[PDB]
Amino acid sequence: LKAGLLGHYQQEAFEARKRFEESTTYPGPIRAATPGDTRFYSGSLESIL
Amino acid sequence: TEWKLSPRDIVLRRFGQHTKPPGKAALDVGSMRGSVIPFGRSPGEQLV
Amino acid sequence: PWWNFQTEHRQRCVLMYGGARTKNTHNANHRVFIKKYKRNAFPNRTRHHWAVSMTGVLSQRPRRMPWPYDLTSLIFNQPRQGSDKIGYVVGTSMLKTAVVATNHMVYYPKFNQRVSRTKRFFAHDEDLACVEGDLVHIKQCRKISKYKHYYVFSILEPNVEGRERLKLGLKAVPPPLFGYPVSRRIVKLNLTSTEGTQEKLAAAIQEHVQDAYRFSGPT
Amino acid sequence: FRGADTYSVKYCEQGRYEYQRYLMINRFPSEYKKHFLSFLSNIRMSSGSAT
Amino acid sequence: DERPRDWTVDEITAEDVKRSPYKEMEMQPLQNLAPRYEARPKGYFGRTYYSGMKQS
Amino acid sequence: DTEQNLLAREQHVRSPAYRELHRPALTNAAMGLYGGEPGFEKAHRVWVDPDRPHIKHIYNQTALARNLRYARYGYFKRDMHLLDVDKLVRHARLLPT
Amino acid sequence: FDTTSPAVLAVKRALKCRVLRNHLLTNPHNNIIKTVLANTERKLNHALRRLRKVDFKKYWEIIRDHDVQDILQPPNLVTYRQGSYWKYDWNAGLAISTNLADVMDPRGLNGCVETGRSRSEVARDLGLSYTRPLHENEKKQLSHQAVYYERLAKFKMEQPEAARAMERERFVRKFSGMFVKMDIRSGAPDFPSTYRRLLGTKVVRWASKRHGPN
Repeated sequence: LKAGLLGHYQQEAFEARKRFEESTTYPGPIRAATPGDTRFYSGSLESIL
Repeated sequence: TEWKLSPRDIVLRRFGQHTKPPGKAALDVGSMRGSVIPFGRSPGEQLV
Repeated sequence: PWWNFQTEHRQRCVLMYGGARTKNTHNANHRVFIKKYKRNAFPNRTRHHWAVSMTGVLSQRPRRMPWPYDLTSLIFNQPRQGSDKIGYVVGTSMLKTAVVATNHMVYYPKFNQRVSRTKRFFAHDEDLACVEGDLVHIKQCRKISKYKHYYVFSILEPNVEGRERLKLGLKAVPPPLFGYPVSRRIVKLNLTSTEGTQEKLAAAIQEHVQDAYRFSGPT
Repeated sequence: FRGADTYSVKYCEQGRYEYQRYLMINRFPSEYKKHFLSFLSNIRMSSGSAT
Repeated sequence: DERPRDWTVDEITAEDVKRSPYKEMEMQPLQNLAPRYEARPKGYFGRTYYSGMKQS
Repeated sequence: DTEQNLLAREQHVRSPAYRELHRPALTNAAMGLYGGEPGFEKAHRVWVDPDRPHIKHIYNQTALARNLRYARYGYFKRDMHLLDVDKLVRHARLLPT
Repeated sequence: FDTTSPAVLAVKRALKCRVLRNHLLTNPHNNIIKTVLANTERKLNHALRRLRKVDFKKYWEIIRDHDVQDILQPPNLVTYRQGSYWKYDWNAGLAISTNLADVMDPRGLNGCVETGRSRSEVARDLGLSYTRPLHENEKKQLSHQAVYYERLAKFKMEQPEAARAMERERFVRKFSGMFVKMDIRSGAPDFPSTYRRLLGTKVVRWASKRHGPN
């Protein structure tokens, strides 16, 4: 992709994010669910052992 | 009111829709046969 | 004195092989091309070889090289080259496999310019959420299939119009009317009645017979 | 050729390990797990006649 | 006894455990493994360290 | 009334002249060698039906196999006795009044 | 006093294209109107393609109301195959235009950097469902997986004298094979691509060395 349009996009990445935190109202802290396991480890294939 | 436009006649260019090509705006690498130096090969040339 | 990198490479070659390089490798040899086939009868359909073709991947002219300075190196801090990529979803005809077109930069030092080439990858999405038109961020992983070693790490921008067209029961992207042809011969569309197809077949087979008559040459 | 060539005074007045910049070497989390398990196994080696 | 003595939800069981998991210690010395050092140098092999081929 | 017009089309499709006329392109192993022989270095002329095509993407935008210019009205003026005017109104370019 | 909104500019370009097409219908020999229509359709495509990104509701209303659903389609497959049709959204500055909080739930659209989970696994651990509306063939692909398993299990239970012979001849074909030893050649993912110098003079099984994007 065109890299020269990156930094202005960063301004949009600022100007949306600051728009987000002032738009919505956070009701409360949602409890943290436990993370599962990913099947996309790097490297070669492991064994079933 | 109505839009009777059909995109098939736009894409397939019915009624002979002609777009004028740009003037030598190809900009490919295979046709270039010269080494590009900053300020060119001869930067300041005076016609006397 | 500050020695260059070629001194270090020569030191590596000396410590590996015992010596740097045997001399007299140029020899100014006259490489002559001797043709055998007829004038326009080379045994190939696309590329007809009639001169000395150079052999080499990275040591040919005009010289290319990978250009590591692009959008991906500016955004992602990568453990190795090609680990994280950002591209667009172009095909979802396969199950759990999104076709992602990504771009990279190749540098020409003779013309001093970088060009954007395109590589297509097969990525993996388990829940089938990638729609054609999504700006996605894919990452390297293990071998999943014969051509799947990437997976969709994040959907940076979803195609809203594609999802709304899929809600309407239509295709996500309307299919293109142009594409790849089937031959170099001009594919003429035949529009005839149900009774006038035999004479059209006779004209087509006669045209094929004349194309076979072109083997005879003169007279 | 370069029979009398001197270098800067900064090269012989510097302290040790002051040229190393802070580099954030990121890697895969599976590689994080592999290297952490390898270092934890190398630390927990029993002291015999080989360790 | 088809159920192992240390059966949790994550299904990681030892075959030679021979002890309740509440009795065994948390961390102990590993006598089955072997300490191994790096034997393959990446870029530096010899006389003068110019760059060391750190990008590799 | 429409079942006869459907069944005549379905019998015209399964006719041997229609299946011989709309054959796919011959492969390089069907034509012959790797090339050099005139007339057998390419495939033969491929004819497609615009309503029931046996290829995807009838038209293309390549440099040499470019065929959008050959789909306009005038190339079908060669055979107007055998022509079907329904497909001519539906599938042609630069049609007059 | 507003005339330059994208929803206004798009319908202005579309009305202009309708006027030029209606002029070319009654008079097809006007060669200037051909070029003006070919330029106005490209400008209409640009206006509608920016309207799709900056205000999707008005764009969808314009698409639904005037019976033009496929007015934004890629012309060529070969250019669409390389993502050049979707590169228009990046090159025009429209990639971050859609608000994610008003359309989807953005919690299951981002993968976990810490655990390395995918985009789907984070939504799986949150109990969220991100799945596009499937077609009939995509539901047939996911519904017919159990039917063949019940068929093969019913064949194994119901005809043992044939299933035993089939499994025996399959094991004889598997065991007596030449390349059954696990090696680097047998462990390669793409054998005609990695070992391509054998496909001409030694191996006649694969007639080509390229089958995928690699």
